[PDB]
Amino acid sequence: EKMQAIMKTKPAYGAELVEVDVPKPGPGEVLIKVLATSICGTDLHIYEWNEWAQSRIKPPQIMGHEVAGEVVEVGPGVEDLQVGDYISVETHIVCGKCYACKHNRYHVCQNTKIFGVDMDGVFAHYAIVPAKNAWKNPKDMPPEYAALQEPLGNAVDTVLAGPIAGRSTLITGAGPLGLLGIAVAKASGAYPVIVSEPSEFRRKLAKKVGADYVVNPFEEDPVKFVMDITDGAGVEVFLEFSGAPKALEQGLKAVTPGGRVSLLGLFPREVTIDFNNLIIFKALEVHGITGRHLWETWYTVSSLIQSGKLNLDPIITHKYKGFDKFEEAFELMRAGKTGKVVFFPHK
Amino acid sequence: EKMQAIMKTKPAYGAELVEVDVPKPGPGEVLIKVLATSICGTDLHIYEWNEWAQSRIKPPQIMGHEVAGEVVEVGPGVEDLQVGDYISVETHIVCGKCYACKHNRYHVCQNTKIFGVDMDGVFAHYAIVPAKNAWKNPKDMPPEYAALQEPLGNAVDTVLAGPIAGRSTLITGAGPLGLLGIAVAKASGAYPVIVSEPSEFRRKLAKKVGADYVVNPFEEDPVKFVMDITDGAGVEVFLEFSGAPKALEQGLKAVTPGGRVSLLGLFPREVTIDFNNLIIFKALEVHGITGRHLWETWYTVSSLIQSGKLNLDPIITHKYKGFDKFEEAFELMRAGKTGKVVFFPHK
Amino acid sequence: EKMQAIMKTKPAYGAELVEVDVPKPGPGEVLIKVLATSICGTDLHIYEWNEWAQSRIKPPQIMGHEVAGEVVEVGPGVEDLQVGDYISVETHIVCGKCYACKHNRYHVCQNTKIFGVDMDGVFAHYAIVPAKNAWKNPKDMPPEYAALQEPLGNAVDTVLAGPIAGRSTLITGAGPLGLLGIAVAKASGAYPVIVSEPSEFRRKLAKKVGADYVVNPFEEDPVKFVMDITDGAGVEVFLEFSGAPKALEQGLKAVTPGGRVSLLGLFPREVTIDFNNLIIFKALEVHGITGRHLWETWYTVSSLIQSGKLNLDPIITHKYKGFDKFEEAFELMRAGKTGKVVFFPHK
Amino acid sequence: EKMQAIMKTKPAYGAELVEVDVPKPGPGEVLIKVLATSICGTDLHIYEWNEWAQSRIKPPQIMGHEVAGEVVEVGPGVEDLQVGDYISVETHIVCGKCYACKHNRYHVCQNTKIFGVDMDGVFAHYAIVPAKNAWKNPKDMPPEYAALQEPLGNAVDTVLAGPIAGRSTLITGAGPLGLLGIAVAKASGAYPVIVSEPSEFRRKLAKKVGADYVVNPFEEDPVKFVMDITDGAGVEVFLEFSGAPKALEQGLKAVTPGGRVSLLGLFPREVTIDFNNLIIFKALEVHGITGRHLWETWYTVSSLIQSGKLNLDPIITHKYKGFDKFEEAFELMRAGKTGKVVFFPHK
Ligand SMILES: NC(=O)c1ccc[n+]([C@@H]2O[C@@H](COP(=O)([O-])OP(=O)(O)OC[C@@H]3O[C@@H](n4cnc5c(N)ncnc54)[C@H](O)[C@@H]3O)[C@@H](O)[C@H]2O)c1
Ligand SMILES: NC(=O)c1ccc[n+]([C@@H]2O[C@@H](COP(=O)([O-])OP(=O)(O)OC[C@@H]3O[C@@H](n4cnc5c(N)ncnc54)[C@H](O)[C@@H]3O)[C@@H](O)[C@H]2O)c1
Ligand SMILES: NC(=O)c1ccc[n+]([C@@H]2O[C@@H](COP(=O)([O-])OP(=O)(O)OC[C@@H]3O[C@@H](n4cnc5c(N)ncnc54)[C@H](O)[C@@H]3O)[C@@H](O)[C@H]2O)c1
Ligand SMILES: NC(=O)c1ccc[n+]([C@@H]2O[C@@H](COP(=O)([O-])OP(=O)(O)OC[C@@H]3O[C@@H](n4cnc5c(N)ncnc54)[C@H](O)[C@@H]3O)[C@@H](O)[C@H]2O)c1
Repeated sequence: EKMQAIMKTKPAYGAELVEVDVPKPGPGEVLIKVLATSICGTDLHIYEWNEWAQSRIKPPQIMGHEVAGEVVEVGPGVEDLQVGDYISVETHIVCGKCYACKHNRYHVCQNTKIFGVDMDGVFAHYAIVPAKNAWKNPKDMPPEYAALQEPLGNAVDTVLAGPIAGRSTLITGAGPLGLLGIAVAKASGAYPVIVSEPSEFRRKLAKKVGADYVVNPFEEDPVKFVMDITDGAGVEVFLEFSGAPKALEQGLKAVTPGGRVSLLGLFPREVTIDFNNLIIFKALEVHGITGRHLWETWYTVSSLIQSGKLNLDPIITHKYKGFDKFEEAFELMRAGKTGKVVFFPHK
Repeated sequence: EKMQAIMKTKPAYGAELVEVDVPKPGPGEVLIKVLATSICGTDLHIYEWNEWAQSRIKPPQIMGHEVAGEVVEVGPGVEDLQVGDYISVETHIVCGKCYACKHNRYHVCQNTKIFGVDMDGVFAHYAIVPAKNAWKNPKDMPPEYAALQEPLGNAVDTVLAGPIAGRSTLITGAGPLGLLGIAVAKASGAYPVIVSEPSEFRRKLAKKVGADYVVNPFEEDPVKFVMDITDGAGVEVFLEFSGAPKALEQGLKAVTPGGRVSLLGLFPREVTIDFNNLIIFKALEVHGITGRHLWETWYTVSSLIQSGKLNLDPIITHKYKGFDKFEEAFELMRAGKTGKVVFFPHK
Repeated sequence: EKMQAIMKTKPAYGAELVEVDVPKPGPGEVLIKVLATSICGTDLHIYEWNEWAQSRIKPPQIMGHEVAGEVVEVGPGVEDLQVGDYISVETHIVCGKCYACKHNRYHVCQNTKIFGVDMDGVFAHYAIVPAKNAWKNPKDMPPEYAALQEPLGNAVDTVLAGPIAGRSTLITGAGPLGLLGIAVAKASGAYPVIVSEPSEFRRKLAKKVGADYVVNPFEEDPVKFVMDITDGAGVEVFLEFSGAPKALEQGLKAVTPGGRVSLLGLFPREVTIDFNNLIIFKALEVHGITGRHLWETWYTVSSLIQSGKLNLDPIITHKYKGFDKFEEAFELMRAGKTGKVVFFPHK
Repeated sequence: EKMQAIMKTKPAYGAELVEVDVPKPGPGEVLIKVLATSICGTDLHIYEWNEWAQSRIKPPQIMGHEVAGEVVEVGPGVEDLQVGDYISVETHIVCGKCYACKHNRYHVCQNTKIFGVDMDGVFAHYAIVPAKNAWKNPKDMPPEYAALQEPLGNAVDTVLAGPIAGRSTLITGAGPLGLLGIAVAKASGAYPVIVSEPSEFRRKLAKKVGADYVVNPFEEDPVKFVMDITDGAGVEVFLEFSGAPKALEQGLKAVTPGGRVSLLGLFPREVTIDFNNLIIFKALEVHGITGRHLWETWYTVSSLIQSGKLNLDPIITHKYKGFDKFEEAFELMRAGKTGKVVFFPHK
């Protein structure tokens, strides 16, 4: 029982396509056959071998964590999963019975392990998946969609931290999460969705996903752009995808008084904010968004995917049959050339 | 100066197309040219001269309330409106002074009279409109969509009484309003939208509009149909459009525990319910839905219309030029043969 | 080691103070020295050997489940509890592996065993507690307050299904749950709290607790009473503790439009309701209330106990040392002469 | 007809007690006898003639806004008010047909004038008041309380911008708004209320009002102090009253993940915040609080007052008959030596 695996072998940059033994699932574990698997930020940082990577991941370890996989074997004393179950994985392995956790706050909740970071991930033909992190998918759901579901739940928690149907919306940043964010907003009835993005490639993508207006902040004033569209009102809803200090300010200026803000992008530094003018006098409701509601956000994700109202096709810019072009995948990724990237391990 | 009006002349079934003077705008009023005007269930009641109408309306009066109009003249001291403004009207005239209106509850709060019930409506070439009740439309909005924007506030407040993106939803009743409800729900991300409708014409329109599943409750059980779709979980949102006492019971049985019910349809008699099992051990949140949120609800409808996502044309089944066929139009309604029916008075 | 239990020995009405072998904490279980233990309506139904009781309980079974107790021994696989932890039990053994639970609805979830119904209970010097069901108390919290926290959770979920601070409140029914319901209301700033209650013993107790107005719905119309105190506005919040079909109607009439209703009290029969006038046109929000939110509801009850703002002393009308006057307790309860009744087993 | 007024005569520190004519109410206006009026921080900046006041106020003008007053005469066309009516005023003479007010966001409306900022206030024996701005008091509400109802509105909207019963609360700032903040929060069932204040006079007035723990953020770390009381959990509600840049930060570290912050204190300058650690990974909901909800917030303050639960007497520290000592009043206030200060102009 041998398989191919994308492996962090040493401390250096990069990874290796390695042949390894298929793992045996132990108690509370299932082995799945990987049908589709995608690369996020974090896999990219492990690839790059950045400063965070080095203090966290001790090679050799299998990479990846966004899957659509089929259960093939089940470990001792797993009820609830069986062979043939089609699943996706939640990697935030949570508390259970902490303060935040007893209060059902599983997204802002502490501790135990990350899957794909602290143990082997899923860029392999087969992967061990702890049964308590498994999400069952509908059987007719394309594995390539199913595999977006974790980050798509970042975008659902962001888009829908409050109501959006019929709401003028500003999105800053059209990276992978921001593109999924726009997909979620439009399926939720947001109108106009206005996207502020510096990258011309990323705005092509924004416009494709279904954004109603895109503005280039480096090129034209994104606040003035929003006041042109909203005839002076500003946007009801501002969603922060980038982490760029300037785009916080700017969206904070373009939201309407009494409007609502979702903060997902992570900042490089402390930001300097005129609180009085931008939050207290505007009476904003500002939401900090991290992690995923267990399992409310997954129900929503599953079901907007199944509605066909998510325009996901543009976001998946690259699909790769097996793991042979792994290097090229990560490289086009590093170069800002990819929407989402999907490997199909069994072509 | 003269015009035609569809007019309740005597207390009996029917209406007369009559010739009448064009009213002059007093202070705080404006005069509008009626561009499109739509037929309501209250209008059908008045025409038919049922029990409620016989109590409420004193003949003679101009019928109608649902209006897309252009301002031709403006009373003394109207600052906010001018000649040329394309407006729709909120038929509920204000309170500011009542307990319910001081609380911002205009939907529930009562009466300084109603448009087309207590005063002259807008089945007429021109109509008077208090400035306070006027909502300005974007100039590219078809008047036939603008006209529906009142009963679309009703569908908005039913659909968005709570969150709906990604939520399985049961709609009972696909009359005009229920159809409006399916189209909002689909624009707001509901999935599946399951429709329960005994009329086959009405089921075909639900399907055209965008319902994911239609069921006839006279032909099979609408609850087991729900439970087959939601794997025995039930629907998370149940919207009551019919006012059939049996629909209420079946939807309440069909809602998931923790689920959400909005009630719009008005019942014919008091309804006998199993409180304990259908509402209390299910821990349901149940809202009665009446009127419109002045004006939050109108910003949402306006912008759902401009968004392109409301599938309204399959709902608009009958368009008339002028009023000469008004009898054919009410009688087609009565007979359950219409979606929404639009008069264009100036062709 | 020998203990006293209150035991349901046969079929028959009544119970038996027997002598028994202290049990053996097994896997996932702890054993606790019982400090305070209270009787609820289900203990009364097991004792009256009603119809529900015979189909549910196979004797002999130890009775009770409202407990304040100390861990004196810990079984295999326990980890989160240890000797000396002062705890209360949550009897609804839920399961984070259902649709309702995966959605964090532990109050309307499918249940395993109930503790005190399907297995032995707490009317006894020591008791097996499953350790997943245990809630730890601050150690200076009195055992007889702590005994009350399950039913104070019903009352919290009911009082606080919505905001209540500054809010006119109608409570119908001042049995124990409505007494606790009043205590919570007054600690949460509800004002005036009006209580409708036919028993004068119970209305006396409702004033002691802190109700601002009590009315006898038998001597006087409770609706016109509310319209009096609220100058015709109606109450803003109506909480249903009785389960009297007629109180449902009357509180539905006395609540203001836009008002909020919590349904707790269980009904003898289907109730016939005018939905149009009472629910739809008043635009009510109505909450079916059952069970308790794990573990939000416990946090608030604990904290509200610790505040000393719960006027709970008037509710606890009978305290008994050990189990010897046990028959008198049940009879006083059966005859409606108690608020809550608390045993101290080690006294 | 003559009276006295505390009047901003020239652009400099201070004010003159001057004799002026008694105003005549025109249409839409009411003339009141002023029974009690408190001093606001805004009036303090008009008095000092700080920077803000230099920009906005145009002397000569009567200062003051927080009023309890008795109608003595009604202008042409006032129907809801008559002589003898006991009223309080909302000094936000609101925006009109604007976006924020059309959504019902009156608290954050960007108009129209302000009472005793842009037109004569109420530090006089008589004052003209727009009828639409008038709130009716219960005849038995003492005037010193009715007069604190506007800044009690600030405190209510801040305390109760989400749920608070049973919620561990940190209040930073026990100045006049903060003291009302603590009194509202206790009447709401908040527990514990932990107060952070440098002034010792103020920490004692905090404790008198009903704070459960006070800390000096200059003697010991308030974060650490919050961590010991809440067993390391943090506070569940963080309410910012001071506008101290250091307090904003310490609050945000103090709040539990999933916690709620309400920001009301105005900052002296832009603030530098770790967004990633303090709002985003902690998944806070942050509400900027400004103005008052017209008129829910007034219903709420009225009824909490009338309820006896607001511990208002220790807050009112200085009570003055006529305006003769109006410089002692303002000077004690600057010095930080008052809770709230009331003038009784007709002593
Ligand atoms: N909140 C959390 O705990 C959490 C969880 C997951 C991801 N994230 C964050 O969201 C992620 C977004 O992921 P991604 O895949 O979209 O990263 P990304 O680099 O691919 O996208 C974010 C950026 O937005 C654009 N941008 C940069 N400056 C801008 C500006 N000044 N105005 C407008 N747009 C600007 C950039 O071109 C880039 O697209 C990262 O920001 C990460 O910081 C946060
Ligand atoms: N609640 C409010 O304040 C408010 C305001 C306006 C209108 N309404 C109500 O909602 C409105 C809907 O109006 P419309 O224009 O959609 O009405 P409609 O009368 O034309 O049709 C609704 C019905 O649904 C179907 N139906 C009948 N029995 C059914 C059953 N047992 N199960 C499922 N479906 C069934 C019928 O074919 C019919 O179409 C009316 O009921 C109006 O009374 C309520
Ligand atoms: N919702 C759930 O799943 C759930 C959970 C726990 C308890 N409960 C229910 O609520 C419980 C209350 O328990 P208790 O211990 O307070 O019950 P209880 O029988 O001891 O008291 C309720 C009764 O309310 C009063 N009442 C009767 N008719 C009335 C009327 N017409 N108007 C006003 N009051 C009237 C009676 O005097 C009596 O006080 C019971 O009603 C039980 O039915 C429901
Ligand atoms: N948000 C709105 O739109 C709005 C409207 C009006 C007033 N306000 C604000 O709330 C008010 C606060 O209440 P006030 O009227 O009592 O003013 P206040 O100055 O008396 O209280 C603020 C300060 O709190 C204390 N403080 C200072 N530094 C602190 C620190 N580092 N940590 C903890 N506490 C500290 C000081 O003793 C002083 O009381 C003012 O800040 C005003 O700016 C806001």
